[PDB]
Amino acid sequence: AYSSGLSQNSIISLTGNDRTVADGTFNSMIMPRAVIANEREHFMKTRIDKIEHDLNRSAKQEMMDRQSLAEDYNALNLAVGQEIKLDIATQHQLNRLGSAMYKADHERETELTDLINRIRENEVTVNGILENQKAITAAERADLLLEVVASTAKSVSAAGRAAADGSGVVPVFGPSVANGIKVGIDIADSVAEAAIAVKESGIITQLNDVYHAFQSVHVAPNDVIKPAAVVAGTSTELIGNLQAIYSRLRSHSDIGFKKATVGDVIPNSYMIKPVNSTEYASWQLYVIHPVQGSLGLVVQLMGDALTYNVFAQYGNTSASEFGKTVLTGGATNTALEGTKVKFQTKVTAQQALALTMALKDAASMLSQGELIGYFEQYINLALEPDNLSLQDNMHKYHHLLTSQNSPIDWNYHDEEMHKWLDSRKTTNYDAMQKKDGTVIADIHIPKVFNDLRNTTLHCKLEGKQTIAGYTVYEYLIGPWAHYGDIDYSVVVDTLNEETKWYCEVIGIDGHLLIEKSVQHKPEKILELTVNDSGVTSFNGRNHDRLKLKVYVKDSLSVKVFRNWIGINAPRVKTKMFNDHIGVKYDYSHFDKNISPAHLTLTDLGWHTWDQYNAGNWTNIKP
Amino acid sequence: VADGTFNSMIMPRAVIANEREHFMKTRIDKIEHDLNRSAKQEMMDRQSLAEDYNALNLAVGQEIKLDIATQHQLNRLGSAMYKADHERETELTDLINRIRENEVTVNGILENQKAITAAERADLLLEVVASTAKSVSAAGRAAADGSGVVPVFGPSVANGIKVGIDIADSVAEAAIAVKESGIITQLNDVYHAFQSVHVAPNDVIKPAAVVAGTSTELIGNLQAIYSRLRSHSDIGFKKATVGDVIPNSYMIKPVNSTEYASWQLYVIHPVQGSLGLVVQLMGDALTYNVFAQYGNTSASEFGKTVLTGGATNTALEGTKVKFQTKVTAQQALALTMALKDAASMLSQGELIGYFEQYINLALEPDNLSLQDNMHKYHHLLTSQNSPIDWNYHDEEMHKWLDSRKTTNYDAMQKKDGTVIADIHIPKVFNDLRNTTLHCKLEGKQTIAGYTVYEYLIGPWAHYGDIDYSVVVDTLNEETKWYCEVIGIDGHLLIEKSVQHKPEKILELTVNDSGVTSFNGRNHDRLKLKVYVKDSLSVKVFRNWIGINAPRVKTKMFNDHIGVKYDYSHFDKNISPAHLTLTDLGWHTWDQYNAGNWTNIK
Amino acid sequence: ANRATSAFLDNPHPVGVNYVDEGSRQFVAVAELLASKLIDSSRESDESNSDVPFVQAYSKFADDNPRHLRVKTGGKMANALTNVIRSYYSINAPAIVPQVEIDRLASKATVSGDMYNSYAIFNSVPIVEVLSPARTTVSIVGSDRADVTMLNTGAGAANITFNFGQIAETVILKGSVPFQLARLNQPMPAARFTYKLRPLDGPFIVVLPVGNPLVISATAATRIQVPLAFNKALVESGFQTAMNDGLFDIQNVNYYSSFDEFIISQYHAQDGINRVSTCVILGLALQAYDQMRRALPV
Amino acid sequence: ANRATSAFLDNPHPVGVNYVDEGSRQFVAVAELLASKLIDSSRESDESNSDVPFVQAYSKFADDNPRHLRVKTGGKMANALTNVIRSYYSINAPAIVPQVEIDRLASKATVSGDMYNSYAIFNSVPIVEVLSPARTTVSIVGSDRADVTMLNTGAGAANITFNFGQIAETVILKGSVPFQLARLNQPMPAARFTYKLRPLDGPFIVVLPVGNPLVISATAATRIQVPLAFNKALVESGFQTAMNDGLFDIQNVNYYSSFDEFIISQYHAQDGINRVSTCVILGLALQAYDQMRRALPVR
Repeated sequence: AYSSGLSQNSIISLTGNDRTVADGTFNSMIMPRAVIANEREHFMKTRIDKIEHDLNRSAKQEMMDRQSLAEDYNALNLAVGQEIKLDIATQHQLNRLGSAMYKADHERETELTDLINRIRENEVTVNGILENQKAITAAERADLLLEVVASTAKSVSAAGRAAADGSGVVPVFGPSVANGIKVGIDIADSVAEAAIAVKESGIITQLNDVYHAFQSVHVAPNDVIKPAAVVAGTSTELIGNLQAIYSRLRSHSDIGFKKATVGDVIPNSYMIKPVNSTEYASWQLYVIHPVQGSLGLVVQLMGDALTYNVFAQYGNTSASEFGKTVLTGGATNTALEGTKVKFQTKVTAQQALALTMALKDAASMLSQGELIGYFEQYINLALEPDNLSLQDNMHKYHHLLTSQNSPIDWNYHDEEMHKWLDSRKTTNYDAMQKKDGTVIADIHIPKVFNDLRNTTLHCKLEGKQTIAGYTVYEYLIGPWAHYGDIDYSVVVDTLNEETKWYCEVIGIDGHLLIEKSVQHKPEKILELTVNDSGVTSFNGRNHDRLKLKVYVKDSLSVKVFRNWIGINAPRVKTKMFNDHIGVKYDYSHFDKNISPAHLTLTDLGWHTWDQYNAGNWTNIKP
Repeated sequence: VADGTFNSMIMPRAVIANEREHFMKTRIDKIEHDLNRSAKQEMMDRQSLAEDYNALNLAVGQEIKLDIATQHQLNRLGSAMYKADHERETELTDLINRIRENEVTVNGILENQKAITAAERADLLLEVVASTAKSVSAAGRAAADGSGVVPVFGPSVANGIKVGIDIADSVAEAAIAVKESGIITQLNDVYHAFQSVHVAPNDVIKPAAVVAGTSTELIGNLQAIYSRLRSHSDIGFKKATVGDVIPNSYMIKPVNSTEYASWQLYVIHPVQGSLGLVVQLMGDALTYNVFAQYGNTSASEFGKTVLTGGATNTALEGTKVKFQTKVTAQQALALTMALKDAASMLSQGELIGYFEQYINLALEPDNLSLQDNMHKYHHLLTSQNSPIDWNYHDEEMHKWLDSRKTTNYDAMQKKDGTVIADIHIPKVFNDLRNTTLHCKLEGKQTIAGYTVYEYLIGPWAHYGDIDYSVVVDTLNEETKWYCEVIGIDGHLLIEKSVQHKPEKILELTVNDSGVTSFNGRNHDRLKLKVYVKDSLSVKVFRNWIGINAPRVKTKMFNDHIGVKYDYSHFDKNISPAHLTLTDLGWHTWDQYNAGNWTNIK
Repeated sequence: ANRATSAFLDNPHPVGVNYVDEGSRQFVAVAELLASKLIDSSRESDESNSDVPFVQAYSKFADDNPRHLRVKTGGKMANALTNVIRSYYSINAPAIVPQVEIDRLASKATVSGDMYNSYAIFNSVPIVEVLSPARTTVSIVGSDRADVTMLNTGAGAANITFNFGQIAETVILKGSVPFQLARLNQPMPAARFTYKLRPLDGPFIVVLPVGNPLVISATAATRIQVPLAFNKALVESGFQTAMNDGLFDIQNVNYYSSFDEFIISQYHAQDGINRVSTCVILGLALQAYDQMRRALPV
Repeated sequence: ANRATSAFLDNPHPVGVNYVDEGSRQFVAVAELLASKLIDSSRESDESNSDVPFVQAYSKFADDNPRHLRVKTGGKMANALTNVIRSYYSINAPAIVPQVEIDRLASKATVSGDMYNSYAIFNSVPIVEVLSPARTTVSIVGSDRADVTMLNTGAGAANITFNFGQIAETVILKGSVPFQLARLNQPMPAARFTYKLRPLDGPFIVVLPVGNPLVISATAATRIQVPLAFNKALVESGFQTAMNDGLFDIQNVNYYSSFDEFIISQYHAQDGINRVSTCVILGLALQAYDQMRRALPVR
């Protein structure tokens, strides 16, 4: 019952006017398939994700690295109320999901800054593309854009995105990280220290159920650039739309982690199909519960009609998994009787909603099989529809749902979902305190774990750039979704007995070069205080993010620890497109490097750019 | 009678046009590459390799510094390609040995049985010779595949490397150091469009034994085919060396394909080869054109056409879908000839499905008549009566690439300094077998606590002076490792004790024909075996005395038939734990007793 | 910006307004019919080796029997036909033929003066304006076939807007190399050699890539209502004869290479429909002039 | 090496395959004959005081008596001629006229269906390809008179190859300044202004001196068999009218500036011998269309 009124291109179907493909043709070979309903496809698609997860992250390595990680966390002298202990099984599990999930989100932001940096460098020609090629598809417009900026990962197709994907951005596979963990041990009303040690070794049944239904979604900038360019008068508006999308994505990532730590089971996304499907009488029903989201989607396909309902994921505490419907596209029946097939979505709620709007507006042109295949492929595989006109339509709806004039607003729903989550944390903690005691309850529902950005998390860094023997590890400080005081610590472990490792922090003007020599233990590097707008004053200038670079010799690993002084820091209001174009920062200097081999004693400290000549950002002008 | 459901279930599927079918493949190749070669391991071992290369005494202008980003990226690509190619040659030499052992039974099979298919004949031959691999199907080849033979994946190698470092008007030492750490945007684009192909000897035996009637003919055909493959691989590495962005294959399909009027265009651009293929499918008619990848002075990528099969319109308008071929130009041409001949009795789906599957997944069609014709055409294209004169095209590709290297460097030397150009376009990375490279040997044979690492010396596509050296890393502080070089007359045993440092073993000279004189006898290849207790890594290094050693002409069928070299002696081993001082030297087989190649007796 | 125009469409002089009544149109039609019979009689006279058929035709045309010593100009009909051609061209040419003379000559044959009962296709291509950005050179050459040469010296591709007027029915553009053309705010299509356009659609944008020059050949076709006796081949010959004979030598008048250019240029002007109506009558007069002069050279 | 081609010679669309039998050829010839008589009858009636000649002519053509307050369309013969013209131009155009109706109309007059009685000369110059070296630039402009502008920016003289195909009979080359031209493996003659060539002789090599650009004007003559009633002036006029009237508006068809270009393009494609036969019948149909529509104009 929603009339967007957005202009949509006409879609030409592969099936034709008969609305059914001819047997043994080229069209029938290139038609979309149903990857969820077919067991052979779904059983497989689980196997590849498991192989991808175990290849990049090994359970044996993660078990071994537990002891060293605990020692590093202990050496971070946190307060008595904010201490994180990894000898507790529940805390260790939450750290594993948090560290993996944060690393993928951190890598995405690093690429976004580079793409923004590249766009600003070629601002003159990017403007020419936007105005001149007004009448063109989003994919074609983007393909021109990434070609002219001379940026890495030029390919925009799904195969190209998969090929040029880092090891850290692989989505986390929930069931893999929940393997071999003891669950459900009983102490039988014993408070002795030996019994308490046993109780901390295991986890509760709920946490195992939460882990088996978890799957992270991380969105690449090259996919994000398509909905931004559908309406882009200038390059600045292109940049603003990039920030609006990713700020919303980061907000949803924090909510997803909070769902694991609250103390309740996450519902599973599933599809209902008839027991014995009859030709020309079949119906499909899809219920999507995005773990990284504040809203859900229910899509029903009955014949040639498509109906959807967007429902709140908070407040459904009365014998139902669905809250109030915030947006109605028709009538959806969730009481349909049929077989129950579960799946994990690889797209966010806005993306799935964007496609179902386009599918509804193109239901008459497309066939029933095309609607099923295009929807299932996108939801389960993150594969964009092959129909170029349909794909361009979906990115127009993606822009509308993200822009300020969206039919549904997200700041209101994200705020409520936060309120619902921490209220449930108190209720679950209070109930468990009464039933079994405070000592056991603290073991199973830690207070320190609040959000992806609130919690004190560590992020390993991989380095591939070597400057005269010094490996370079880059960590992007910020942006932040909270205000308060934050600390950053750098841990360096090398093969040599004595080490000489340096750090460098790049701001808008000038950079700060420091030297430390303590290894195998955390070293505190930088302090920040960020205000209500998420902006920090660094050496007299307003910044949103900073660049951190570590230079080492014969390094094996470098880890960065972040923590807030106060537990559960408040959240800044989520940024939008209007406030992103209101103020303009510069990140061009983040690519500047230094050579520690040629560093002298006098170059250390905080030096502005004008103290150096053109190039040679390591040695000082005499 | 049948309902017709099973026929549609076994029909070939389009693996390029289907976007679901392209995503799935790309993931598996990426997973396969990462499992066997890890980015973390290669990056961490960079320092160890750099010290190994420097410790080899190389004159100025002929030494490589992996401290340079471009030099390091070129080396890992070179080492991966060389290792896969080298492993195939050892497999081929073993297969030739088994055939020569049972020449009587092989001759009977080649003569008596001729009505069976090529696959059936190969299976009978493999069973008789008792080869290690006895499966000719696609699944069997995939199952019996070593770690090193996995094709290299382009984007995986180029992932996470700094691109576009800007220093302005600075000659300072620190600015030079930061400049060397990055890589140019051109090399990143080349690596994103690079995929390697290394064919197995089991796949080659079907073309080799489809018309052969004698064991000598079968062996000669096998050698002739692999001579072409190695030359094509050498061209592939040189293409990334020069400062040019390589073209990559694509398929053009209609924007809104119609049910009854649909056309497909395939443009294959084999990175390992001097020629390309253009195939058009309109209706039931297939038209192909073989063009030359060299030349291309104009904006169009295609050069002059060297073989015609119809009229192909490369200016068609439609969607462009990009892919990397897993087959050589000869294999692609072999199939497109058979499909053209059998276009009448095959449907549209079979024509597209069979073509796409072979190009993208190296899958032979299930049709028996199609397979037999394909291998008959494959033999013709690699024989002396081929419609394509290969030696002319590979030679012309070499001259074109060297010319491009000179003009690309000279163009840069004007735009920036000599030092900037050198670090971006090295002159020491000309050709795969010309360059100095290393081979990370693996060993699964242990004789009395000594792990055996085998290495194939040659064959040589260049002439001059060559040097070979070993680097041995062992957990023990003091060890004694031996190197044995096996020829026809006898073997040569040397003993060393130095560790964690390259050590030259063999000084060899090879003439124009590509044949060396090892202790008074002409040899075309030698076997090097290294024995070490509790070894962790053994690497063999090769280098030519002069930079860019001149080429040796590729050998055809008659060249291989004329000269016959025995390879049976490569099988025997020695036991270093039972060695004696008097047994350490160059000795011949008539000195040793029967069966004990360790003690002189 | 820089604007370019076709040479023949610039400054059309006003046409005469005198001999446009029903009687005058009858006189022009009668002259065409009688002159055609005269040229047919001359051919028959030569074939039969007798001057009798020509004498009968000349007497009807000239209202006097031909005489050997005289020069056979054509009589009063030739003089009247010559003066109306002068008056039709320009408004400054005086009308010296009395209306009583026109009516008398109109009664020699019974024909309808309907000048709008048929049609003729004219091939002059109207290019009202070509607007080009800076650092681009555009030259227009030709009237029957307009070749437009464009050279781009700027950094990027340029957008050249073509305006073919609202009068032409169809226009066909063929380029030396493939190019892309589209209307205002339509998506540009792929490069294509030949385009067929209806000028009423609106201004057309041509994207000009940087490099070798692009030449576009323009051919048009427009429909003008004419009498059924109209013959384009005869009119073109008559136009050259009248121009060569000094019938169009009036001050403040514009000259054209062909009658096709004259009628089309007079049609892309103020009061174009009324101007064309007079031009059609002039064409029929020139058709009679061509036939009568070839039979009776002077 | 760059290639240059004539604009009108590209991608000739397939022509219709229906209405090409002997019975259909008679109908077109009858329509042309009856259309001409309609024009002469209208002129005769206009010059007289009676409408009887036009009444008889229109009644024969349209099968109904003319009437005041009626549009005077042309009747069934006009409809058949219009739809037949659409079918000939494109293979995608429908064939809706019954064969019985065509046979009935062909019985109105007695004429032979000979489409090969005589010949006509078509003046479009086919330049299939011009092959030039890398330093030079070549631009081909024109269809009836082809002007090729040749510029040599290199150090030395260049050699450019002209290929006029094998269909045309004679080609006359005239240059702005005297130039040199000779066949393959033949000595170059002295520089002269004009050359006469037989396109079957082979590709022609022209020496391009370094300096001012050289422009070569080419005119060619081709002979195509046509019926004796063929009139080029009427065919060309009818070609423009049908294009204006939208009879050639159909999907995936190339457009041509004149009938000369249309017939030469189909002649140079594969199965050109078979295609020109249909084009000639369409040419005679366009001749009838011009006479019939000029006699009876409609909106």
